[PDB]
Amino acid sequence: ISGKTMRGGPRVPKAAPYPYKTKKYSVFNAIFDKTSKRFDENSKVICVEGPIAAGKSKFAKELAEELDMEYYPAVDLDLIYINSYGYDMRKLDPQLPPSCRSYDVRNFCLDPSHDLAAQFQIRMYMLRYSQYIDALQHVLSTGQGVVLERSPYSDFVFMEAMFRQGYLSRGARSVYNELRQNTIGELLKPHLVIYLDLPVDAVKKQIKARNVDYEVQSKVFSDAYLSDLEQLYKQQYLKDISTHAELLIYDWTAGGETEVVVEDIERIDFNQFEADIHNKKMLDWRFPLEAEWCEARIKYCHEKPDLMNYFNVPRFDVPELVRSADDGKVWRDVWFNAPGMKYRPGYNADMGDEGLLTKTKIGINQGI
Amino acid sequence: SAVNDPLELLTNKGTHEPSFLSPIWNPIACGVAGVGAAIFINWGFRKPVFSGIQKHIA
Ligand SMILES: Nc1nc2c(ncn2[C@H]2C[C@H](O)[C@@H](COP(=O)(O)OP(=O)(O)OP(=O)(O)O)O2)c(=O)[nH]1
Repeated sequence: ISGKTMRGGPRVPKAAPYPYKTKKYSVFNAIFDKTSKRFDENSKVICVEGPIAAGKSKFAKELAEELDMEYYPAVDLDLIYINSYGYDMRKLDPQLPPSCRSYDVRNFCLDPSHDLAAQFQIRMYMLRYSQYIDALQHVLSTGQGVVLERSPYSDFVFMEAMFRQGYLSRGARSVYNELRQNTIGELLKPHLVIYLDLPVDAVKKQIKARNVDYEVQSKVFSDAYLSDLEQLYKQQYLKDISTHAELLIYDWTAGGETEVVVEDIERIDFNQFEADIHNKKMLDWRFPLEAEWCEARIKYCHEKPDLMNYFNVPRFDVPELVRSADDGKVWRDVWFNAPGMKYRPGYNADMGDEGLLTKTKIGINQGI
Repeated sequence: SAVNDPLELLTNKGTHEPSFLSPIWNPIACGVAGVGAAIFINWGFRKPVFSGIQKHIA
Protein backbone atom coordinates (compact mmCIF):
# COMPACT_ATOMS: atom_id res chain seq x y z
CA ILE A 1 0.00 0.00 0.00
CA SER A 2 3.07 2.16 0.64
CA GLY A 3 5.59 2.60 -2.14
CA LYS A 4 9.25 1.70 -1.90
CA THR A 5 10.04 5.23 -3.09
CA MET A 6 8.58 6.66 0.12
CA ARG A 7 10.37 3.87 1.99
CA GLY A 8 13.65 5.07 0.52
CA GLY A 9 14.33 1.41 -0.16
CA PRO A 10 12.70 -2.02 -0.16
CA ARG A 11 10.09 -3.42 2.18
CA VAL A 12 10.94 -6.27 4.54
CA PRO A 13 8.75 -9.23 5.57
CA LYS A 14 8.10 -8.85 9.29
CA ALA A 15 8.64 -12.56 9.94
CA ALA A 16 9.92 -15.65 8.17
CA PRO A 17 7.45 -16.61 5.39
CA TYR A 18 5.73 -20.00 5.64
CA PRO A 19 6.52 -22.48 2.83
CA TYR A 20 2.89 -22.81 1.76
CA LYS A 21 3.93 -23.78 -1.77
CA THR A 22 5.59 -26.98 -0.58
CA LYS A 23 4.22 -27.63 2.93
CA LYS A 24 0.87 -28.73 4.31
CA TYR A 25 -0.85 -26.65 6.98
CA SER A 26 -2.43 -28.48 9.92
CA VAL A 27 -4.58 -27.43 12.84
CA PHE A 28 -1.79 -28.86 14.95
CA ASN A 29 0.45 -26.57 12.92
CA ALA A 30 -1.84 -23.61 13.62
CA ILE A 31 -1.41 -24.27 17.34
CA PHE A 32 2.34 -24.55 16.74
CA ASP A 33 2.66 -21.38 14.63
CA LYS A 34 0.70 -18.14 14.75
CA THR A 35 -0.75 -16.48 11.65
CA SER A 36 -1.11 -12.69 11.84
CA LYS A 37 2.42 -12.43 13.23
CA ARG A 38 3.69 -12.20 9.66
CA PHE A 39 0.97 -9.75 8.64
CA ASP A 40 2.07 -6.22 7.82
CA GLU A 41 0.77 -3.07 6.13
CA ASN A 42 0.63 -4.39 2.55
CA SER A 43 -1.40 -7.53 3.43
CA LYS A 44 -4.19 -6.69 1.02
CA VAL A 45 -5.65 -7.44 -2.40
CA ILE A 46 -5.71 -4.79 -5.12
CA CYS A 47 -7.95 -5.95 -7.95
CA VAL A 48 -7.89 -4.37 -11.40
CA GLU A 49 -10.66 -3.90 -13.94
CA GLY A 50 -10.97 -2.32 -17.34
CA PRO A 51 -12.52 -2.76 -20.76
CA ILE A 52 -10.89 -5.50 -22.76
CA ALA A 53 -7.60 -4.72 -24.51
CA ALA A 54 -6.70 -2.20 -21.80
CA GLY A 55 -3.14 -3.54 -21.54
CA LYS A 56 -3.40 -3.59 -17.74
CA SER A 57 -1.02 -6.55 -17.45
CA LYS A 58 1.96 -4.23 -17.81
CA PHE A 59 0.29 -1.76 -15.46
CA ALA A 60 -0.31 -4.31 -12.72
CA LYS A 61 3.19 -5.71 -13.21
CA GLU A 62 4.74 -2.30 -12.60
CA LEU A 63 2.27 -1.47 -9.83
CA ALA A 64 3.18 -4.65 -7.96
CA GLU A 65 6.81 -3.98 -8.89
CA GLU A 66 7.05 -0.55 -7.24
CA LEU A 67 4.69 -1.28 -4.34
CA ASP A 68 6.12 -4.78 -3.62
CA MET A 69 3.23 -7.18 -4.26
CA GLU A 70 2.73 -10.21 -6.50
CA TYR A 71 1.67 -9.83 -10.11
CA TYR A 72 -0.23 -13.11 -10.60
CA PRO A 73 -0.55 -13.23 -14.42
CA ALA A 74 -3.97 -13.23 -16.02
CA VAL A 75 -6.22 -16.04 -17.23
CA ASP A 76 -4.37 -18.92 -18.88
CA LEU A 77 -7.14 -21.13 -20.33
CA ASP A 78 -4.42 -23.29 -21.87
CA LEU A 79 -3.52 -24.75 -18.45
CA ILE A 80 -6.39 -27.21 -18.91
CA TYR A 81 -4.53 -28.25 -22.06
CA ILE A 82 -1.08 -28.15 -20.41
CA ASN A 83 0.52 -30.89 -18.31
CA SER A 84 3.72 -31.86 -16.49
CA TYR A 85 5.49 -31.92 -19.87
CA GLY A 86 3.78 -28.91 -21.40
CA TYR A 87 2.27 -30.09 -24.66
CA ASP A 88 -1.20 -29.02 -25.74
CA MET A 89 -4.09 -31.42 -25.57
CA ARG A 90 -5.28 -29.14 -28.37
CA LYS A 91 -2.68 -31.16 -30.26
CA LEU A 92 -5.17 -34.01 -30.03
CA ASP A 93 -7.16 -33.38 -33.20
CA PRO A 94 -10.95 -33.75 -33.51
CA GLN A 95 -10.75 -37.50 -32.92
CA LEU A 96 -13.79 -36.96 -30.70
CA PRO A 97 -15.23 -33.96 -32.55
CA PRO A 98 -18.51 -32.99 -30.91
CA SER A 99 -17.72 -31.89 -27.35
CA CYS A 100 -14.19 -33.16 -26.67
CA ARG A 101 -12.33 -30.93 -29.13
CA SER A 102 -10.77 -27.85 -27.59
CA TYR A 103 -12.02 -24.26 -27.39
CA ASP A 104 -9.66 -21.41 -26.49
CA VAL A 105 -10.21 -17.66 -26.55
CA ARG A 106 -9.05 -17.91 -30.16
CA ASN A 107 -11.95 -20.24 -30.95
CA PHE A 108 -14.36 -17.98 -29.09
CA CYS A 109 -13.17 -14.92 -31.00
CA LEU A 110 -13.23 -16.78 -34.32
CA ASP A 111 -16.73 -18.02 -33.56
CA PRO A 112 -18.90 -17.60 -30.43
CA SER A 113 -21.78 -19.39 -32.18
CA HIS A 114 -20.53 -22.82 -31.10
CA ASP A 115 -22.42 -24.10 -28.06
CA LEU A 116 -19.17 -25.70 -26.92
CA ALA A 117 -17.95 -22.17 -26.18
CA ALA A 118 -20.02 -22.25 -23.00
CA GLN A 119 -17.48 -24.78 -21.68
CA PHE A 120 -14.73 -22.24 -21.11
CA GLN A 121 -17.33 -19.59 -20.28
CA ILE A 122 -17.69 -21.37 -16.94
CA ARG A 123 -14.28 -23.04 -16.84
CA MET A 124 -12.88 -19.53 -17.30
CA TYR A 125 -14.64 -18.44 -14.13
CA MET A 126 -13.14 -21.41 -12.31
CA LEU A 127 -9.65 -20.43 -13.47
CA ARG A 128 -10.14 -16.93 -12.12
CA TYR A 129 -11.61 -18.39 -8.94
CA SER A 130 -8.76 -20.85 -8.49
CA GLN A 131 -6.30 -18.02 -9.04
CA TYR A 132 -8.07 -15.95 -6.40
CA ILE A 133 -7.54 -18.67 -3.81
CA ASP A 134 -3.90 -18.81 -4.86
CA ALA A 135 -3.72 -15.11 -4.08
CA LEU A 136 -5.34 -15.63 -0.69
CA GLN A 137 -2.93 -18.50 -0.06
CA HIS A 138 0.03 -16.23 -0.77
CA VAL A 139 -1.37 -13.42 1.38
CA LEU A 140 -2.14 -15.47 4.48
CA SER A 141 1.13 -17.41 4.35
CA THR A 142 3.62 -14.67 3.51
CA GLY A 143 1.61 -11.64 4.59
CA GLN A 144 2.69 -10.01 1.33
CA GLY A 145 0.23 -8.05 -0.74
CA VAL A 146 -1.18 -9.29 -4.03
CA VAL A 147 -2.59 -7.80 -7.23
CA LEU A 148 -4.89 -9.81 -9.49
CA GLU A 149 -5.47 -8.36 -12.94
CA ARG A 150 -9.03 -9.70 -12.99
CA SER A 151 -11.31 -11.46 -10.53
CA PRO A 152 -14.06 -14.07 -10.45
CA TYR A 153 -16.18 -11.31 -8.92
CA SER A 154 -15.90 -9.44 -12.22
CA ASP A 155 -16.23 -12.47 -14.50
CA PHE A 156 -20.03 -12.30 -14.65
CA VAL A 157 -19.64 -9.05 -16.61
CA PHE A 158 -18.40 -10.98 -19.63
CA MET A 159 -20.98 -13.65 -18.81
CA GLU A 160 -24.03 -11.42 -19.08
CA ALA A 161 -22.20 -9.65 -21.89
CA MET A 162 -21.91 -12.76 -24.06
CA PHE A 163 -25.46 -13.79 -23.24
CA ARG A 164 -26.83 -10.39 -24.22
CA GLN A 165 -25.06 -10.86 -27.55
CA GLY A 166 -26.99 -14.16 -27.65
CA TYR A 167 -23.89 -16.35 -27.81
CA LEU A 168 -24.61 -18.24 -24.59
CA SER A 169 -27.80 -20.18 -23.99
CA ARG A 170 -30.64 -19.04 -21.79
CA GLY A 171 -29.91 -22.28 -19.95
CA ALA A 172 -26.22 -21.48 -19.52
CA ARG A 173 -26.96 -17.99 -18.20
CA SER A 174 -29.04 -19.52 -15.42
CA VAL A 175 -26.40 -22.18 -14.70
CA TYR A 176 -23.54 -19.73 -14.29
CA ASN A 177 -25.67 -17.08 -12.58
CA GLU A 178 -26.89 -19.42 -9.86
CA LEU A 179 -23.60 -21.31 -9.64
CA ARG A 180 -21.59 -18.19 -8.82
CA GLN A 181 -23.43 -17.85 -5.51
CA ASN A 182 -22.39 -21.37 -4.53
CA THR A 183 -18.66 -20.58 -4.62
CA ILE A 184 -18.47 -16.78 -4.77
CA GLY A 185 -19.80 -16.63 -1.22
CA GLU A 186 -16.65 -18.42 -0.04
CA LEU A 187 -14.13 -15.74 -1.10
CA LEU A 188 -12.97 -12.56 0.58
CA LYS A 189 -13.58 -9.42 -1.41
CA PRO A 190 -10.49 -7.35 -2.25
CA HIS A 191 -9.42 -4.44 -0.09
CA LEU A 192 -9.02 -2.02 -3.00
CA VAL A 193 -10.36 -2.02 -6.55
CA ILE A 194 -8.98 0.09 -9.40
CA TYR A 195 -11.09 0.34 -12.55
CA LEU A 196 -9.87 1.85 -15.81
CA ASP A 197 -12.30 3.59 -18.16
CA LEU A 198 -11.77 4.03 -21.90
CA PRO A 199 -14.68 4.32 -24.35
CA VAL A 200 -15.57 1.51 -26.74
CA ASP A 201 -14.01 3.32 -29.69
CA ALA A 202 -10.81 3.99 -27.77
CA VAL A 203 -10.37 0.35 -26.82
CA LYS A 204 -11.06 -0.57 -30.44
CA LYS A 205 -8.17 1.71 -31.35
CA GLN A 206 -5.86 -0.18 -29.01
CA ILE A 207 -7.19 -3.65 -29.81
CA LYS A 208 -6.40 -2.95 -33.46
CA ALA A 209 -2.91 -2.16 -32.14
CA ARG A 210 -2.71 -5.60 -30.51
CA ASN A 211 -2.57 -7.16 -34.01
CA VAL A 212 -3.78 -10.62 -33.03
CA ASP A 213 -4.70 -12.96 -35.88
CA TYR A 214 -7.26 -14.66 -33.62
CA GLU A 215 -8.70 -11.38 -32.29
CA VAL A 216 -8.01 -8.32 -34.45
CA GLN A 217 -9.37 -10.00 -37.57
CA SER A 218 -12.18 -11.67 -35.58
CA LYS A 219 -15.82 -10.57 -35.66
CA VAL A 220 -17.00 -10.57 -32.02
CA PHE A 221 -15.74 -7.01 -31.57
CA SER A 222 -19.02 -5.18 -32.04
CA ASP A 223 -19.54 -1.98 -30.09
CA ALA A 224 -22.45 -3.62 -28.28
CA TYR A 225 -20.31 -6.45 -26.93
CA LEU A 226 -17.33 -4.26 -26.03
CA SER A 227 -19.72 -1.69 -24.53
CA ASP A 228 -21.63 -4.17 -22.36
CA LEU A 229 -18.36 -4.30 -20.45
CA GLU A 230 -18.78 -0.58 -19.83
CA GLN A 231 -22.33 -0.66 -18.47
CA LEU A 232 -21.76 -3.81 -16.44
CA TYR A 233 -18.50 -2.49 -14.98
CA LYS A 234 -20.06 0.92 -14.41
CA GLN A 235 -23.03 -0.16 -12.26
CA GLN A 236 -23.53 -3.92 -11.98
CA TYR A 237 -20.00 -5.00 -11.09
CA LEU A 238 -18.75 -1.87 -9.36
CA LYS A 239 -21.50 -1.19 -6.84
CA ASP A 240 -21.07 -4.25 -4.61
CA ILE A 241 -17.30 -3.77 -4.67
CA SER A 242 -17.96 -0.07 -4.07
CA THR A 243 -19.71 -1.27 -0.92
CA HIS A 244 -16.85 -3.47 0.33
CA ALA A 245 -13.63 -2.45 -1.40
CA GLU A 246 -12.42 1.11 -1.79
CA LEU A 247 -12.95 2.17 -5.39
CA LEU A 248 -10.62 4.37 -7.43
CA ILE A 249 -11.35 5.23 -11.07
CA TYR A 250 -8.77 7.06 -13.16
CA ASP A 251 -9.34 7.60 -16.87
CA TRP A 252 -7.25 4.60 -18.00
CA THR A 253 -3.80 2.99 -18.01
CA ALA A 254 -2.26 4.87 -20.94
CA GLY A 255 -2.67 8.25 -19.31
CA GLY A 256 -2.72 6.41 -16.00
CA GLU A 257 0.50 7.65 -14.46
CA THR A 258 1.85 4.92 -12.19
CA GLU A 259 3.42 7.30 -9.66
CA VAL A 260 0.25 9.34 -9.09
CA VAL A 261 -1.69 6.10 -8.87
CA VAL A 262 0.97 5.02 -6.40
CA GLU A 263 0.49 8.22 -4.43
CA ASP A 264 -3.31 8.20 -4.59
CA ILE A 265 -3.46 4.63 -3.27
CA GLU A 266 -0.95 5.36 -0.52
CA ARG A 267 -2.91 8.45 0.50
CA ILE A 268 -5.98 6.21 0.87
CA ASP A 269 -5.15 4.57 4.20
CA PHE A 270 -7.21 2.08 6.18
CA ASN A 271 -6.26 2.82 9.78
CA GLN A 272 -9.00 5.40 9.24
CA PHE A 273 -11.19 2.34 8.63
CA GLU A 274 -10.16 0.63 11.87
CA ALA A 275 -13.27 2.18 13.46
CA ASP A 276 -16.49 0.29 14.34
CA ILE A 277 -16.17 -3.34 13.30
CA HIS A 278 -19.81 -3.59 12.28
CA ASN A 279 -19.09 -1.28 9.32
CA LYS A 280 -19.85 -3.18 6.12
CA LYS A 281 -16.73 -1.86 4.36
CA MET A 282 -13.57 -3.96 4.71
CA LEU A 283 -16.05 -6.29 6.38
CA ASP A 284 -14.59 -9.53 5.10
CA TRP A 285 -11.22 -8.81 6.72
CA ARG A 286 -12.08 -8.07 10.37
CA PHE A 287 -10.44 -11.06 12.05
CA PRO A 288 -10.90 -10.74 15.84
CA LEU A 289 -8.28 -13.12 17.22
CA GLU A 290 -5.14 -14.92 16.12
CA ALA A 291 -7.23 -18.09 16.23
CA GLU A 292 -9.67 -16.64 13.70
CA TRP A 293 -6.74 -15.63 11.52
CA CYS A 294 -5.62 -19.26 11.58
CA GLU A 295 -9.14 -20.42 10.71
CA ALA A 296 -8.96 -18.35 7.55
CA ARG A 297 -5.38 -19.47 6.95
CA ILE A 298 -6.03 -23.19 7.39
CA LYS A 299 -9.23 -22.83 5.38
CA TYR A 300 -7.14 -21.85 2.34
CA CYS A 301 -3.85 -23.66 2.97
CA HIS A 302 -5.63 -26.95 3.76
CA GLU A 303 -9.09 -26.81 2.10
CA LYS A 304 -8.35 -25.84 -1.50
CA PRO A 305 -9.63 -29.31 -2.50
CA ASP A 306 -12.75 -28.44 -0.57
CA LEU A 307 -12.82 -25.13 -2.40
CA MET A 308 -12.62 -26.88 -5.77
CA ASN A 309 -15.22 -29.49 -4.85
CA TYR A 310 -17.86 -26.79 -4.39
CA PHE A 311 -17.92 -26.69 -8.18
CA ASN A 312 -19.39 -30.20 -8.24
CA VAL A 313 -22.88 -29.14 -9.27
CA PRO A 314 -25.20 -31.61 -11.03
CA ARG A 315 -26.97 -30.14 -14.05
CA PHE A 316 -27.90 -32.57 -16.82
CA ASP A 317 -30.70 -30.26 -18.01
CA VAL A 318 -28.41 -28.40 -20.44
CA PRO A 319 -27.44 -30.32 -23.61
CA GLU A 320 -24.32 -28.35 -24.52
CA LEU A 321 -23.17 -28.91 -20.93
CA VAL A 322 -23.87 -32.64 -21.06
CA ARG A 323 -21.36 -35.01 -22.65
CA SER A 324 -21.98 -38.13 -24.70
CA ALA A 325 -21.20 -41.15 -22.53
CA ASP A 326 -19.30 -43.36 -24.98
CA ASP A 327 -17.61 -40.37 -26.60
CA GLY A 328 -16.81 -39.08 -23.12
CA LYS A 329 -15.52 -42.53 -22.29
CA VAL A 330 -13.14 -42.25 -25.22
CA TRP A 331 -12.27 -38.71 -24.15
CA ARG A 332 -11.18 -40.29 -20.87
CA ASP A 333 -9.21 -42.87 -22.84
CA VAL A 334 -7.35 -40.20 -24.81
CA TRP A 335 -6.39 -37.99 -21.88
CA PHE A 336 -5.12 -40.63 -19.49
CA ASN A 337 -3.44 -42.69 -22.22
CA ALA A 338 -1.88 -39.64 -23.87
CA PRO A 339 1.77 -38.91 -23.06
CA GLY A 340 2.43 -37.71 -19.52
CA MET A 341 -0.97 -38.37 -17.99
CA LYS A 342 -0.97 -42.04 -16.93
CA TYR A 343 -0.07 -41.42 -13.27
CA ARG A 344 0.11 -38.49 -10.87
CA PRO A 345 2.62 -35.77 -11.79
CA GLY A 346 6.11 -36.91 -10.92
CA TYR A 347 5.06 -40.55 -11.38
CA ASN A 348 4.75 -40.51 -15.19
CA ALA A 349 7.92 -42.57 -15.37
CA ASP A 350 6.88 -43.56 -18.89
CA MET A 351 7.62 -39.94 -19.81
CA GLY A 352 10.80 -39.74 -17.74
CA ASP A 353 10.32 -39.76 -13.95
CA GLU A 354 13.10 -41.43 -11.98
CA GLY A 355 13.49 -41.93 -8.27
CA LEU A 356 10.45 -44.21 -8.24
CA LEU A 357 10.12 -47.48 -6.28
CA THR A 358 10.83 -45.38 -3.15
CA LYS A 359 9.17 -42.03 -3.85
CA THR A 360 5.85 -41.75 -2.03
CA LYS A 361 5.53 -37.96 -1.72
CA ILE A 362 2.72 -35.71 -2.92
CA GLY A 363 2.41 -31.94 -3.01
CA ILE A 364 -0.02 -29.69 -1.16
CA ASN A 365 -3.01 -29.30 -3.49
CA GLN A 366 -0.91 -31.01 -6.15
CA GLY A 367 -3.56 -31.05 -8.86
CA ILE A 368 -5.22 -34.45 -8.42
CA SER B 1 -16.59 -96.25 25.37
CA ALA B 2 -20.29 -96.97 25.80
CA VAL B 3 -20.62 -94.17 28.37
CA ASN B 4 -21.41 -90.60 27.29
CA ASP B 5 -19.04 -88.95 29.76
CA PRO B 6 -19.23 -85.14 29.48
CA LEU B 7 -15.87 -84.43 31.09
CA GLU B 8 -13.86 -87.03 29.20
CA LEU B 9 -15.61 -86.04 25.98
CA LEU B 10 -14.41 -82.48 26.63
CA THR B 11 -10.93 -83.32 27.90
CA ASN B 12 -8.01 -82.29 25.70
CA LYS B 13 -7.02 -85.87 24.98
CA GLY B 14 -5.20 -84.57 21.89
CA THR B 15 -5.44 -85.87 18.33
CA HIS B 16 -5.34 -82.31 16.94
CA GLU B 17 -2.39 -81.97 14.59
CA PRO B 18 -1.99 -78.49 13.04
CA SER B 19 -1.54 -78.26 9.29
CA PHE B 20 1.43 -76.67 7.62
CA LEU B 21 -1.30 -74.09 7.05
CA SER B 22 -2.84 -74.18 10.53
CA PRO B 23 -0.60 -71.61 12.25
CA ILE B 24 0.77 -69.91 9.15
CA TRP B 25 -2.63 -68.87 7.81
CA ASN B 26 -3.01 -65.66 9.82
CA PRO B 27 0.46 -64.27 8.98
CA ILE B 28 -0.13 -64.86 5.26
CA ALA B 29 -3.59 -63.30 5.53
CA CYS B 30 -2.86 -60.04 7.36
CA GLY B 31 0.34 -59.44 5.42
CA VAL B 32 -1.50 -60.24 2.20
CA ALA B 33 -4.13 -57.73 3.29
CA GLY B 34 -1.62 -54.98 4.03
CA VAL B 35 0.25 -55.58 0.79
CA GLY B 36 -3.02 -55.44 -1.12
CA ALA B 37 -4.00 -52.31 0.78
CA ALA B 38 -0.82 -50.55 -0.35
CA ILE B 39 -1.59 -51.60 -3.91
CA PHE B 40 -5.05 -50.23 -3.22
CA ILE B 41 -3.44 -47.01 -2.00
CA ASN B 42 -1.43 -46.41 -5.16
CA TRP B 43 -4.27 -47.60 -7.39
CA GLY B 44 -6.58 -44.80 -6.28
CA PHE B 45 -3.88 -42.14 -6.05
CA ARG B 46 -2.89 -42.79 -9.70
CA LYS B 47 0.55 -43.97 -8.57
CA PRO B 48 2.43 -47.13 -9.57
CA VAL B 49 1.31 -50.00 -7.37
CA PHE B 50 4.88 -51.27 -7.40
CA SER B 51 6.26 -47.85 -6.52
CA GLY B 52 7.07 -46.95 -2.93
CA ILE B 53 7.57 -50.50 -1.67
CA GLN B 54 8.41 -49.00 1.73
CA LYS B 55 4.66 -48.67 2.23
CA HIS B 56 4.14 -52.30 1.25
CA ILE B 57 6.90 -53.65 3.49
CA ALA B 58 5.65 -51.65 6.46
N1 LIG C 1 -15.69 -15.46 -23.06
C1 LIG C 1 -14.85 -14.63 -22.23
N2 LIG C 1 -13.62 -14.05 -22.77
C2 LIG C 1 -12.76 -13.19 -21.92
C3 LIG C 1 -13.12 -12.95 -20.63
N3 LIG C 1 -12.21 -12.17 -20.07
C4 LIG C 1 -11.27 -11.91 -21.00
N4 LIG C 1 -11.62 -12.55 -22.13
C5 LIG C 1 -11.09 -12.72 -23.49
C6 LIG C 1 -11.28 -11.41 -24.25
C7 LIG C 1 -9.90 -10.99 -24.78
O1 LIG C 1 -9.95 -11.05 -26.26
C8 LIG C 1 -9.01 -11.83 -24.32
C9 LIG C 1 -7.98 -11.13 -23.43
O2 LIG C 1 -7.43 -10.01 -24.07
P1 LIG C 1 -7.03 -8.65 -23.20
O3 LIG C 1 -7.81 -7.49 -23.72
O4 LIG C 1 -7.31 -8.83 -21.73
O5 LIG C 1 -5.44 -8.24 -23.38
P2 LIG C 1 -4.78 -7.05 -22.46
O6 LIG C 1 -4.29 -5.92 -23.34
O7 LIG C 1 -5.82 -6.54 -21.50
O8 LIG C 1 -3.53 -7.68 -21.60
P3 LIG C 1 -3.64 -9.17 -20.92
O9 LIG C 1 -4.84 -9.90 -21.47
O10 LIG C 1 -3.79 -9.02 -19.43
O11 LIG C 1 -2.38 -9.95 -21.24
O12 LIG C 1 -9.80 -12.94 -23.44
C10 LIG C 1 -14.40 -13.56 -20.05
O13 LIG C 1 -14.70 -13.33 -18.94
N5 LIG C 1 -15.23 -14.37 -20.87
